[PDB]
Amino acid sequence: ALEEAPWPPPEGAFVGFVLSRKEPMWADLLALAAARGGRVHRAPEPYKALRDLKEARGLLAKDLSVLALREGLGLPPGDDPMLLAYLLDPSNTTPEGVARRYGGEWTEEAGERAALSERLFANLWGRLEGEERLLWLYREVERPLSAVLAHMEATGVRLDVAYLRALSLEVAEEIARLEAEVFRLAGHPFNLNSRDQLERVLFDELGLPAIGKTEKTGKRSTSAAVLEALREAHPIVEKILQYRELTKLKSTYIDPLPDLIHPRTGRLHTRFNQTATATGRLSSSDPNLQNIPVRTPLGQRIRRAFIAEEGWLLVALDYSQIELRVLAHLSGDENLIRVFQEGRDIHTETASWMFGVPREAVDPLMRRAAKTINFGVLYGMSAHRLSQELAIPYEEAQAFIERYFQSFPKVRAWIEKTLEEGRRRGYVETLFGRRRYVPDLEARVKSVREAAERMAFNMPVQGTAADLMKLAMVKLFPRLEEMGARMLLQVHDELVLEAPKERAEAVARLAKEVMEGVYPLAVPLEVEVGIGEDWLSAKE
DNA sequence: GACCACGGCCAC
DNA sequence: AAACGTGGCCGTGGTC
Ligand SMILES: Nc1nc2c(ncn2[C@H]2C[C@H](O)[C@@H](COP(=O)(O)NP(=O)(O)OP(=O)(O)O)O2)c(=O)[nH]1
Ligand SMILES: [Mg+2]
Ligand SMILES: [Mg+2]
Ligand SMILES: [Mn+2]
Ligand SMILES: [Mn+2]
Repeated sequence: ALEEAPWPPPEGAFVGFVLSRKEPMWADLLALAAARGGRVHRAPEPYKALRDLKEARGLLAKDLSVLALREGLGLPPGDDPMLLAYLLDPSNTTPEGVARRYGGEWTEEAGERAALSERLFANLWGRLEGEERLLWLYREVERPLSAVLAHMEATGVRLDVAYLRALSLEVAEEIARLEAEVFRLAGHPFNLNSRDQLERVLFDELGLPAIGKTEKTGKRSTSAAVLEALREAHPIVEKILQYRELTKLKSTYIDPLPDLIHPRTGRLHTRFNQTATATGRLSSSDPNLQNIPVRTPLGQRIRRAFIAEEGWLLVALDYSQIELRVLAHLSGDENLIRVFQEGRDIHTETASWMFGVPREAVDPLMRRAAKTINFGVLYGMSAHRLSQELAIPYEEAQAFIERYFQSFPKVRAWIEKTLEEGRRRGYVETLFGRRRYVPDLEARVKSVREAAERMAFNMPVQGTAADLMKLAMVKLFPRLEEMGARMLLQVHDELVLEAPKERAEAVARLAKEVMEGVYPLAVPLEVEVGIGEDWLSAKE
């Protein structure tokens, strides 16, 4: 089809490339090609050939930009059909699916990938004609954001390896104590990591009551929520829960992360996936640095391992009560607007009530648990579940849900308005017009339809918060480059920056103002900021 | 070795 | 587990 032409391609050509593995910071570049003008250009040696491109345009452009940055090359990502497709329909998450849907096949050959990129861009650009709000999201948020994310991925974050190595040995001994006690109490050994074997021990051998079932297979559940209901029914349960806490943290964070330090940077590199969620959030993988522990004492020790370069400090910025502020703007509830114009904190107020203590007496943990309650109730938690979570009667949980919504009466009205337009249109949208298609709003099975409803009216709130965070990153990044600071991590409504010590205070003030003023709403956005040598100390 | 489904659980 | 939502990683179990 396309005519074979010699490398290098003309400027503006679409790129195709093949990696030895999905992670750009770790991949060998196996092949590189470009397409334009009815021609395909295949690079004889892909690494040297990278130097000839001025921009990465095509499928997965950010990934190639990250690998280019790793090699010390300034190759910014530009147009990417994945971003066009993701804005049309966020279920467009993979190149295999986007190709099949919009006019090609995702193969394992760079030249074909280049040609595909060119063809898909033409077609998806056609599909977005007249979709001015989606085009605004593309031009003003997603396309420039991909350059920011590429820099973040290639920079990475420093980890106190030696500290985590020592911690692993300590936690191993504590796990053995717990495992040995569980085996003694069971009367025999078994694989405590096997929920099938544990199910048999707890409910058949020890005759404990089984209060819940698993979704797909209908086994008697051994989840923490079920075990919590049995803490006093048998001493083994407590040991199991402690075993699970420690093995989760050791197997997921303590042991794996030190092995992922990159040999050239000496740092840890995540991937920020831009077309991965139904709501417009980013995701993080390989490793996921958006679920680093924070709750328990051991979790906090793990978070302390994330440190600044010597002579630098971390700056952590996190939006206050962000989805409740977004809800206030979307719904227009005067009571909820007044809450934020008055400086009130709904998480602290729920915590004080939950634990029966003055606001002053609430600590960050109790507040973070009240946060779960406030959003749980908002997005549809049942009184049955709430009464279990809070250890109160069904009747008192029922009453809490009623007063919650009676306090902000326009919220329920906004919920039902959102679902009505989602039924008529087939999608719901954020403040900026990002869409999520929810066909099951018309489902004839109530449980399916009602699950769809909770997904559907969550998306405008969570997605607007994501749009705002993304726009803030796009605005903030060039200001940080000017000041010699780095953007390292995003955790949905939070940024972790790295700044020279002498500039950390100025960077913190600037980043806070950029984030708070990203897009004025009917309520102020407030950002909490901290500075410290480690991630835990920077969020205090 | 790989793949996947599942339960389970960490964070936002 | 349960009528909160959004993700990704773990080990197990089954399979190729
Ligand atoms: N549905 C749901 N959404 C959640 C949950 N946890 C977080 N989110 C969503 C809604 C949250 O607004 C958003 C960011 O989460 P945080 O920064 O941890 N909490 P926030 O910003 O509310 O309070 P502050 O920062 O003052 O402590 O993620 C949850 O349990 N459920
Ligand atoms: Mg210890
Ligand atoms: Mg799953
Ligand atoms: Mn927040
Ligand atoms: Mn946060």
